Amino acid sequence: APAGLEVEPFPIQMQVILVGTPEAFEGLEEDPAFSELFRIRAEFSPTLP
Amino acid sequence: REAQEAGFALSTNGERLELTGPGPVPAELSARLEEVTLGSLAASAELEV
Amino acid sequence: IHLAEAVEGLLLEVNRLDELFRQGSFLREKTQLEARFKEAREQQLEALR
Amino acid sequence: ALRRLRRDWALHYLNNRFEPLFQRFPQARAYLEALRARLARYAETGEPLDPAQWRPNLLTSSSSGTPPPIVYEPYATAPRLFGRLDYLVDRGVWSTN
Amino acid sequence: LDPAQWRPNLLTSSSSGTPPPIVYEPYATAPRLFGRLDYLVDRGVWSTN
Repeated sequence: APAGLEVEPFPIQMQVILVGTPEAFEGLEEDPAFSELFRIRAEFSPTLP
Repeated sequence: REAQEAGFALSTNGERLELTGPGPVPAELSARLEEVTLGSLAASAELEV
Repeated sequence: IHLAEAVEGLLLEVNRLDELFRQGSFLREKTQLEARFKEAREQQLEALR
Repeated sequence: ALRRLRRDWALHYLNNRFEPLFQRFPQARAYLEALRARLARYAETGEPLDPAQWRPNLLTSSSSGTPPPIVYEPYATAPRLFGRLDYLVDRGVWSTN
Repeated sequence: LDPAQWRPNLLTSSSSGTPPPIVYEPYATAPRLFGRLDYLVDRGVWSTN
């Protein structure tokens, strides 16, 4: 940066939906901040009736 | 015409112009002179664009 | 988007500002101001002489 | 004194053009005035102006909520996640806007 | 006399004590906690004040 830019952080008004395998979420569910941020577990059943 | 109205001669040296006559020209005459100079500059710019 | 074209218009109003500086009244005021200042200048010069 | 006179004339002229902007956009009242503060500077000191540093950057496409703005990043990287801020090199001169 | 090198650098958030100065850092880092001293780059020249 020559002098940089004082860009105050962009507000986050969205809904963030994270999609992935259960194993990938076995290394991203330890954080208490995780269960505070995301608390809606939409588990896809690997089988259907 | 405004210059000879007061008995002053308008000397056209080029883009810049000068008034020759008895004593200093009135502030209104100098304002008109500068207005004409700036208008000529802006008119050249308008012509080229 | 409306902000975008409004900002573009304001940006191009620099020429409007220049034309405002080309107006007769503003130029008369500027010439009269430099008139008092130069007047003080030759007042000091006359005092010295 | 000439600088002050030019500043005064600039402020006198900019109010009538900025007030309709304030009426239609009271939320931009800061930036507009700030933008006017840039134009007021332009007249007073006689400084130049950069239109790339004083132009509203747009990020999100305007939507009515149907369909909802949906973006999925298969390759999540900070330049693509939160965006990025890019810089310009002009023969070694570092610039940004 | 450089104005930037001889100007006070106000840090304290002035308060009456009720409520007292309350500062909370969810994210703790040395620049955030202890402050920082920045520098300017002028075509490759490092400057400090």
